[PDB]
Amino acid sequence: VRPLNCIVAVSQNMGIGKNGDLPWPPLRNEFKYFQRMTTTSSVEGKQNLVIMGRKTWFSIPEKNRPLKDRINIVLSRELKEPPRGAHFLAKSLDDALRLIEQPDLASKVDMVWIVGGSSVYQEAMNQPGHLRLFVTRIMQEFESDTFFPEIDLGKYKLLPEYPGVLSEVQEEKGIKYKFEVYEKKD
Ligand SMILES: NC(=O)C1=CN([C@@H]2O[C@H](COP(=O)(O)OP(=O)(O)OC[C@H]3O[C@@H](n4cnc5c(N)ncnc54)[C@H](OP(=O)(O)O)[C@@H]3O)[C@@H](O)[C@H]2O)C=CC1
Repeated sequence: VRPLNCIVAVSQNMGIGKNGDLPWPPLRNEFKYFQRMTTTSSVEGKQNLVIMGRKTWFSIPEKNRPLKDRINIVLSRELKEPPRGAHFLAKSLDDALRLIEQPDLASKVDMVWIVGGSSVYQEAMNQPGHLRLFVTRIMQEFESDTFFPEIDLGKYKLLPEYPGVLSEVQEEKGIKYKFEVYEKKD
């Protein structure tokens, strides 16, 4: 609940979005990794938490909202009530992070995951303190509207391994990809 974990999939040209959806066709195996990582808490009786922007929330198929077995927080400056299905609404990343640390939620929340979109990764990456980036490198170029912020290797250490994360190149529908974990301490 203290370290912030961002999870994203990025094309070779650092693309993450096109026209409000993903630049590539659905990678269901990639999705399963996102589901496993964001859902699997380290403690029985606690759930992980996902924070996402308003556009990303509404870009999730309604039949798949909220993201199951995670506490879902949506960021929005204009909505006044949480979207239907969402557990909480926050008007700022700071508000959301302050909320998560409340004692009311201590025996309820384990890991915190930022899950999109562009604008939220940007602001999460502006935070001081402990950040992880779970980055799926999609090993191909795709036409993109939006881009993941630069990953400064002076700031983020590329971990050689991470528990529960396989390092081999994967392939789905002719599209190769691999899982990486970066960490910025303090
Ligand atoms: N490649 C990947 O792994 C992923 C890609 N995506 C992609 O992300 C792209 C879109 O990103 P983006 O346009 O930034 O949309 P977002 O999903 O981040 O939604 C943006 C909205 O979130 C709210 N918001 C953002 N930051 C803050 C904050 N600091 N405090 C309070 N509210 C905030 C605002 O809502 P409001 O306007 O209501 O005030 C803002 O307009 C899409 O292409 C989508 O496909 C999404 C998830 C994962």
